[PDB]
Amino acid sequence: MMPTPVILLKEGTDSSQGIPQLVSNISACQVIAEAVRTTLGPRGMDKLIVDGRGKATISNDGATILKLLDVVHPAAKTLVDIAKSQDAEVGDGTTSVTLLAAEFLKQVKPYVEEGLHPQIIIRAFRTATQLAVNKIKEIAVTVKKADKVEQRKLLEKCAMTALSSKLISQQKAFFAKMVVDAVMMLDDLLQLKMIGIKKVQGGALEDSQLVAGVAFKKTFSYAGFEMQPKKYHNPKIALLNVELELKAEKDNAEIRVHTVEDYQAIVDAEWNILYDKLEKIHHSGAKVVLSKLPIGDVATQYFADRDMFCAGRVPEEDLKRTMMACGGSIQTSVNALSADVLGRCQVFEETQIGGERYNFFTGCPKAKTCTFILRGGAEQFMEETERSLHDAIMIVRRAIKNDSVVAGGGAIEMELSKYLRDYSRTIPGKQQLLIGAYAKALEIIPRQLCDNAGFDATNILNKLRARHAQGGTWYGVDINNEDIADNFEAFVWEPAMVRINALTAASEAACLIVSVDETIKNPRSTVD
Amino acid sequence: ASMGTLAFDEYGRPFLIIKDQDRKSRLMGLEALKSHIMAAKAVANTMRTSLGPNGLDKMMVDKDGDVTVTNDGATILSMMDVDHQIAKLMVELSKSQDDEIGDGTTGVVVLAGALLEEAEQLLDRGIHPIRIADGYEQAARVAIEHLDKISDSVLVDIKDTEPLIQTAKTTLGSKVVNSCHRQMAEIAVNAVLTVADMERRDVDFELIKVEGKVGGRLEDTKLIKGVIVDKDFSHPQMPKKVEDAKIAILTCPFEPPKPKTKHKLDVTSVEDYKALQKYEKEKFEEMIQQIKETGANLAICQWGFDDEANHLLLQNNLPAVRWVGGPEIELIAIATGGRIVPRFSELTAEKLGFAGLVQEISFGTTKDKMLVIEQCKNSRAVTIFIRGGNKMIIEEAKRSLHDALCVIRNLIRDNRVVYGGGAAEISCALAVSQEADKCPTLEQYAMRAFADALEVIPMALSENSGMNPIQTMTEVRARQVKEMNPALGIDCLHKGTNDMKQQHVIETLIGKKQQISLATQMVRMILKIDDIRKP
Amino acid sequence: CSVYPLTFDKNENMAAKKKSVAMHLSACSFTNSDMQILTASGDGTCALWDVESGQLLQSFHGHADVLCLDLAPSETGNTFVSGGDKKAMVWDMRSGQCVQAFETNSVRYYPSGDAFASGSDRLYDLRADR
Amino acid sequence: LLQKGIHPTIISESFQKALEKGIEILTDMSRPVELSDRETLLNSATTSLNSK
Ligand SMILES: Nc1ncnc2c1ncn2[C@@H]1O[C@H](COP(=O)(O)OP(=O)(O)O)[C@@H](O)[C@H]1O
Ligand SMILES: Nc1ncnc2c1ncn2[C@@H]1O[C@H](COP(=O)(O)OP(=O)(O)O)[C@@H](O)[C@H]1O
Ligand SMILES: [Mg+2]
Ligand SMILES: [Mg+2]
Repeated sequence: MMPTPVILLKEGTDSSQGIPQLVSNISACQVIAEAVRTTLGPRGMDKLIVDGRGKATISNDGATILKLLDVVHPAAKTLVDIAKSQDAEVGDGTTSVTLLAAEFLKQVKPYVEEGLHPQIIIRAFRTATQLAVNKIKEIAVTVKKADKVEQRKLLEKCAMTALSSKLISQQKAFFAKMVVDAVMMLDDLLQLKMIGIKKVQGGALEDSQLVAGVAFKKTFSYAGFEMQPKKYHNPKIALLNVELELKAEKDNAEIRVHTVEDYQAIVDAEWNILYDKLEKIHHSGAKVVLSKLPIGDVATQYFADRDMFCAGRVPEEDLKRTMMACGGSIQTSVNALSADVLGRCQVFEETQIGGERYNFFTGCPKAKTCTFILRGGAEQFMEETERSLHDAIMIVRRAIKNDSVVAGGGAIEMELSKYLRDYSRTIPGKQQLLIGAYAKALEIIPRQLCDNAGFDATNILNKLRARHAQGGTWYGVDINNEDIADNFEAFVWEPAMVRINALTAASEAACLIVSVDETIKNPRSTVD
Repeated sequence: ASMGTLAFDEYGRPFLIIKDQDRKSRLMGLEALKSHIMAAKAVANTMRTSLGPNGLDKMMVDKDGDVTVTNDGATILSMMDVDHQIAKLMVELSKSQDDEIGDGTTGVVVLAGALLEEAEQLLDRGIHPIRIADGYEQAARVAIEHLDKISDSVLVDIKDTEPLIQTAKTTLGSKVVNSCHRQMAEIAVNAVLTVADMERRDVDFELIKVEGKVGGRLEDTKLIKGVIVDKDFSHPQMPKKVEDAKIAILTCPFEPPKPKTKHKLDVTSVEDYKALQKYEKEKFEEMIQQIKETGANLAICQWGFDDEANHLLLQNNLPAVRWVGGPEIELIAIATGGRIVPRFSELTAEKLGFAGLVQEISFGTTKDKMLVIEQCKNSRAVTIFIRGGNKMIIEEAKRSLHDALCVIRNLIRDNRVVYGGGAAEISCALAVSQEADKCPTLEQYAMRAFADALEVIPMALSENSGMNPIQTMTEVRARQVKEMNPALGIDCLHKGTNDMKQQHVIETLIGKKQQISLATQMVRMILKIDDIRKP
Repeated sequence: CSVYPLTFDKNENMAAKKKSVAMHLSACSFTNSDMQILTASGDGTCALWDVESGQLLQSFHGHADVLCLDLAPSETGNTFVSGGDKKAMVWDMRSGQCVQAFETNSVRYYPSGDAFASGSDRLYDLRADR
Repeated sequence: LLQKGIHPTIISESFQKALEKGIEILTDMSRPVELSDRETLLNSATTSLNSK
């Protein structure tokens, strides 16, 4: 190095190039993977992360844990990004992607240290991943008769398998049945905004319920609200986007009068406008009035005098769910309130749930939405319950799209590893080592399962390898008996697309990391 | 082990993974569980001295120096300034128990602490924490079933409130209002029963107004079948007492009307000025005459009014009060059976409320006057008015009465009760022990630990009462085993018997079930956490 | 903080008369009708003055020290809100009493009149006291 | 033991009794040995070095 009186790049630029930087990138990926290892499997554990503000997040979800981590390593951010991608596309397997990518990099690291050209490793990864995806699609079990009973059983089993790693795994059957029931009621797009998630503190997990309709928290009742009846047996619901208050007609409106008679006429005209809106609402036959905009005390007392229910400032999502459940239409004007634009539910009731008042719309026969009311002893408890239910909902939706399942517990990966090793033993030998390394790296998930459960990983892996070699496809890790068992017969079912996406994303991340040979870091601007 | 891994690469090049990783900390594995169990044990041991009739209050001080003396576990943990995350979890557990039930917010913390203390020695012997959590869940299910089995039903009728009064007394025994114990229980039961949907529906706490004023004596606390107001008659010369009052509730200020829209009234001549003056005077006269036409003897407004309206109201023998808050307006309308009228033109006789007595109350040498409305026909709203020797016992009485109201609400929701004094916990521990014998060996340790943790409540009760914990608890358990009686508990008050039926120590089944469930879920959640990443 | 110079440096534009005696200041604010001036000090008392006559109409003490004063324009007598204590207090000068209070520096009265901002160092509806 | 409500003096005496009983048990379980037996000495030394 020489002073170079006129330096080329800006002062403070950091550059790392060659094999050492690739090894450092691999080590960083290993470090990132190590942070989420113990969260995988029914014997997994949760991680607690505290931000600068002092708030704590407790999660078993790999994507959430990685996001809460403030990763700044350029190569390590790839694992976080592929975890986010797996979460977005599938919703489950956010830990498997990171473990698989890190294990790929770990397996190919010794060849990197030996001076092997990265392009060869990338080609081997691409070939192995294509073969593995083809094998997954080939051996995935599907039934082409599609009856309601067996479809329900498959959905419930997939939901239980996706749920048997979280803190609600004790009530996994209950939660999975409830999640499948909620999902089956969505119409054609399976929109997540049509499934409500209400978290109410206090109460056990078994106290959580699914509403065959819509339910939302009471919204800032005005004076005179407590005189309105709080139960109806065949109400008609008027969904409005209207401000029912005494207010200026328009922001730029101005009234100019020069006689006291006109003054009184103007005051009475404002009152008559409000009362005309209220009378138009009342004459429609509706008994429950919900508005997106504030409802004043005058309107509240007017509706109370008519034995009618009012609720203003209802959020957008709650009104949308109410429209999709009862079957009305949101009206910005009350001039044409026909029976077509009026909702209908069998029973409306306001009850108390753990110190909160909730309005319930039940008995809807043709509802296309649902609302989850989750009970728990803590804020993060309910948050992680919601995350687990979201994972289960995503899995159930994907199963609805295509019921192609593979046995979990590492059985699918053992089959893939055996197939890949058999393929690799029949090629010249430069690609054979790398494909064998890929197959060996595919063993990470069952080994991690055994390690988390406290087993002896080596013996279980040996038994699994021997069983797969001698015949058997769905033999995986049996956590309860500390042994191996037929996971397909044990109903440890996974959608095939979960493993397909996991392998694809892990391979792409590994190829991207290997392809980089030089990293350059520009000096910071506006450090402050 | 701590702060993470610091390697700086094997080639000497910088190795930065996480921003500010040198300033962050990390606890990995079993030591994190040990620290969390230790923190929960500390919190539970702090709480356990405030359990039972002989429990002692904690005297909390906030950041501003304000002092609160209380026995409520939820309040203590809410006002406690903690930094440990597990302590915050315990505080949230107490708040959850308070929200769902309203009573037993101290038992949950003690139970969770005992559960984690047993889990500590279970972990030291090489058992996976998930196994401990599963065993705890199984034992909790067994205990819940046993509670459902040994539960007893009580009558919730208004013609016989003795079981309700006994349950409220059991709830209030541990609080400082045990001096007025029976009166407090009676007023709480009457307040809940008066305002409640009789078809086993919810009890709306919005219609129970709890107000406390210094002075007087704690025994002066009374239930008013009406509304107490922190206002008084607007004009100083109006009569202080109105009997058989016909009440007109109004939300329009007694002022000349004005449009909400931006309006300008133009005066272009002397005739316009005279017309405006006459219009204002006639508006005042017209509103007063319209109020008087309905035959009302009293007017209540929300938005105040000016001098001319005041003098016209005084001149027409119309006592009035102004600036009554919205919630108080609603309460008055509900209690007196009258409607809320937004303007004078809509005021009719049928919208008038009725009250047998409206009076102004003095409070000694304090200048403060507070209005009372009572003797209504079928008032659906009630008010609890609390007097005391200082603000602190007033706040404590407020929260104790809230506990009693919540307990009676729980009885309204479900009428099944379980006798307290530690009898329920002892019976559940016995049931769990009996079930663990049939269970395979591996979960036996977790179930036995759950039973031992359940048995801490009688031990804490014996400790607070001065008795020897282990000896008394063992004797009571042996008596429960010998004779079939799940109602034998800890004689905290030294009444001379261990049977809680004669002592009338009664707890809601819902409360005990919620306690056990919440404690088990929080213990499982704490056991599942294995890493901490504080900055 | 904003104190205009003394001599007004003008040529008798019938506005040089300003009173501004300042016998009380942290929240001096002219009212709707200019005949009254409302000022507050660090003694926890809110003072109302008539600018024409030039004497204290009536002082308001219900708080510690008061900092921020905002007035709802209606005759300048209807209401004025003080948020100096952590206690937002509303007073009526037709009776000289605190009509309503909220136990929760830059309080702002909403133009509608049904609520008011309580910016400190929330939209509190006056119709519901929440 | 202390949390159960036992004074830390009954614990000491009970521990002394347990120590005496355990000493009796260990002495009962023991086996005589003589220095002329090289095999037992070698086994003891090997057992001592097994953990190093
Ligand atoms: N009952 C079970 N027995 C064995 N393995 C299971 C069982 N349930 C889930 N698994 C395994 O757990 C792994 C996924 O763990 P989990 O934390 O639920 O999702 P993620 O892949 O997002 O970490 C899957 O590979 C699956 O094989
Ligand atoms: N008279 C009594 N005799 C024996 N035990 C009682 C008596 N009254 C209350 N207890 C017990 O004291 C325990 C604590 O009750 P308390 O302190 O009122 O509320 P918390 O359960 O929130 O601590 C209860 O579990 C109850 O069984
Ligand atoms: Mg999963
Ligand atoms: Mg209690």
